[PDB]
Amino acid sequence: SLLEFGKMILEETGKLAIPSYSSYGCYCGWGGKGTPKDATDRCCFVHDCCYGNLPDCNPKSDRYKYKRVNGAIVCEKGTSCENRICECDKAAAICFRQNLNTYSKKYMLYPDFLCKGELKC
Ligand SMILES: CC(=O)Nc1ccc(O)cc1
Repeated sequence: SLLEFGKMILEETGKLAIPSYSSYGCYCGWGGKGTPKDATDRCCFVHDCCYGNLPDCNPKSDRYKYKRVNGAIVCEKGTSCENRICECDKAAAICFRQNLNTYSKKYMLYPDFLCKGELKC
């Protein structure tokens, strides 16, 4: 669910999901198109593609369980959807951590006309 993705992100990066990652670039937050602006935005793009592989799952509202084995994120067993949603979110959180160095404030609240492009998952 969206509440635990928020908490996973905070734990990984030290930044609050809202607003750091809810209006970033073209795909972080609320995103539908264009070319991802930078690495962090590519993380959001991949995250969206990952959810897109689960048409009969409800990522925003379905809750999963996970634990931290010394920093490593371990998804605990639940329903097939919960397991797969959890793996999508874990990947995104790690992707965010990996690209914190290039995170840029100029992409926050990024305008929708500047999202130009095409890209396939
Ligand atoms: C803050 C937060 O949970 N953001 C978020 C979650 C899922 C998604 O596909 C894009 C963004």
